[PDB]
Amino acid sequence: GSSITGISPITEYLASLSTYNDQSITFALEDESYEIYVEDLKKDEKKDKVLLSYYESQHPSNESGDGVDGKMLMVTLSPTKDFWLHANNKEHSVELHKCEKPLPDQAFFVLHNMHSNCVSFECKTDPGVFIGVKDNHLALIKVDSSENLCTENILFKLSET
Repeated sequence: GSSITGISPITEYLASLSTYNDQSITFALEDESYEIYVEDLKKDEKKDKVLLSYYESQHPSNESGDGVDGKMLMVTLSPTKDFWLHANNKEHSVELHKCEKPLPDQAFFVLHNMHSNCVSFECKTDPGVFIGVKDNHLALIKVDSSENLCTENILFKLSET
């Protein structure tokens, strides 16, 4: 009856999101405001790191799914404590929100490989949508798996410091 809840975390580590344009995503947290903007890098300066975690989805056999030996690995990004990255379809943008322990489908983002070390975050509840820097902040970039392969804005980089 359910295949979303009841899972377990694979691995957790710190990693800052960096655009393919050699830029890092700055998460400014005010008294109660949430401002996000991408800043350009120059030297090896330890910027804001986001707590990323991996999650594996288990599909039922002999019923529905028909896997091909390669379950999609989801990922959760948390630059703060209880506030996680949630994809708001309202304005097609990602905002930090504090929800209960049972994280919704809008929390787990299916990670996908793009380049040698580049990665992209895909929406599990809304396939076809990938996280990415829109104008100058994080937003939901609607990109296809072929009709739009040339998209540097949807290219993320992880730094293991």
